[PDB]
Amino acid sequence: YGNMTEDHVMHLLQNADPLKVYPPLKGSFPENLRHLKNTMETIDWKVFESWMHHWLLFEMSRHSLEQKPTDAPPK
Amino acid sequence: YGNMTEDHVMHLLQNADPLKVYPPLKGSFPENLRHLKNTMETIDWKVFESWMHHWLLFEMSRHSLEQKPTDAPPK
Amino acid sequence: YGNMTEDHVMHLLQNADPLKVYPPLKGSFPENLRHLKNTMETIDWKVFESWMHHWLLFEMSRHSLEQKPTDAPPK
Repeated sequence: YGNMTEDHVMHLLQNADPLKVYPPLKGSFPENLRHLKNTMETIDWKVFESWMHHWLLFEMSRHSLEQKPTDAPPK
Repeated sequence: YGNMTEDHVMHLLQNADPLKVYPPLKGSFPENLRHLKNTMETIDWKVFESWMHHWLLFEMSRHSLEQKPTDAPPK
Repeated sequence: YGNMTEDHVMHLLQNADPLKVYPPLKGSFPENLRHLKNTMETIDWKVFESWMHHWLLFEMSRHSLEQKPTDAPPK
């Protein structure tokens, strides 16, 4: 679905909750994450980290592509 | 990984919890979201909104592609 | 953004929290999920399932592509 969704998802969050913020993470993703962490609510970061962790598992669990080979035959 | 995952993720949610639902969001994404919100548990929506917010940060923080230029030289 | 993000997101989780783990879900996604579930904290799984459920809604709500046709005319 490409993008054009964060502004539509952000707005869906900017109207459902007046406390939803998305600070400009202009740094890099590891800065943008530590910034959201060092900036957003530590607890929203707690949850965001868990969101990234779930995001991580999911992608890992659903990474059927990357699969190491093994031993087909017995000997 | 394309799609073919929501039915496999939905099933992973339809078996782990008998209270997991995914109402037909036939409207548009902003209707589908307000529907999940106006339909799903406000608290599941609270969490979903936070999920969209985390989903949003992540994508924003990890959006190394979109980067505004600046001033390389001092003068 | 392709991938090269789970290791950067995992690290963002491996430094923010010393209890963040991502067990090798070498099985399939439905095994990797039931493994994270049967392995990770049931409560982290509770949240991960909710993360997959939110991940699911979002993708479904934002699936403007898949749209069944209807009746344009009245008769």
